[PDB]
Amino acid sequence: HWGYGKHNGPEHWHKDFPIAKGERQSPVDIDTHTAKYDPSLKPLSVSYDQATSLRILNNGHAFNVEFDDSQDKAVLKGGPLDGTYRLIQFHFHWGSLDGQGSEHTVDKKKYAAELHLVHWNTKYGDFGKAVQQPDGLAVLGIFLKVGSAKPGLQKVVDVLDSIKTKGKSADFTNFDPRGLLPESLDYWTYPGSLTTPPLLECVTWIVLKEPISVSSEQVLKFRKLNFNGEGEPEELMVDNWRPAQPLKNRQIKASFK
Ligand SMILES: NS(=O)(=O)c1ccc(CCO)cc1
Ligand SMILES: [Zn+2]
Repeated sequence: HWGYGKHNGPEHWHKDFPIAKGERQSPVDIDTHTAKYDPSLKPLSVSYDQATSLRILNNGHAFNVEFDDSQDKAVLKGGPLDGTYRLIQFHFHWGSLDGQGSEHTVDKKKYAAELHLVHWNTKYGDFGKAVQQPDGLAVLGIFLKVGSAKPGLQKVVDVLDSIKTKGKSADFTNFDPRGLLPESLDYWTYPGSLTTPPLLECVTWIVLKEPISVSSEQVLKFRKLNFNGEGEPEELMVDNWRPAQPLKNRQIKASFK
């Protein structure tokens, strides 16, 4: 029953998910002046060449592009990570207007949207077990700004008409998530949480410094989705982001000087 409305949004979540007020909640503001370069960070390895996308689903909160994670087909390694993390899905958070939509902020700047590529630590065997561990997940976050179109996003944009409402899904095979990345893999990293209920504190966040550009037309199509199910009163799927949470006892590290 949680959502992003006045009556079920981020201010209400703690009543059913008390970890909402926990010690390593996400997202956070990334103060670039306070973040410190970490020479101990290993190079980041995004290995998506054998990725097998399967399906796209409107879950009433966002839309997920789901992958076959039964083998090491698309994995994230290196950086702050120990071991291998397998891609299970990606999704976005976005705003009603171009000036808001991201979950993380950079020196308080909000981007139009934010892409989350979600991975689980293979040493735990399955996603469900991984979310019971402090190092169970790694989410690669990428900011979206409005400018030129992102060609690798267009296939996603064009399928959205078929998953307008909650519970709808469509085939989404043969999609290459490499087309959603910027040129640079420079990043910030910190320990955090899922940004939606259940808000579990299992995530190593890796947030890329370089945003991708998407066109106004592309993001406008995100905003035509519905939070509601078919037949129900239309509630546009917009502003599905949690604001920045207290940093508490955490340091954000940078991979770059
Ligand atoms: N927004 S997020 O990437 O922290 C996130 C990833 C995965 C889940 C589990 C429910 O699909 C919840 C939130
Ligand atoms: Zn997310």
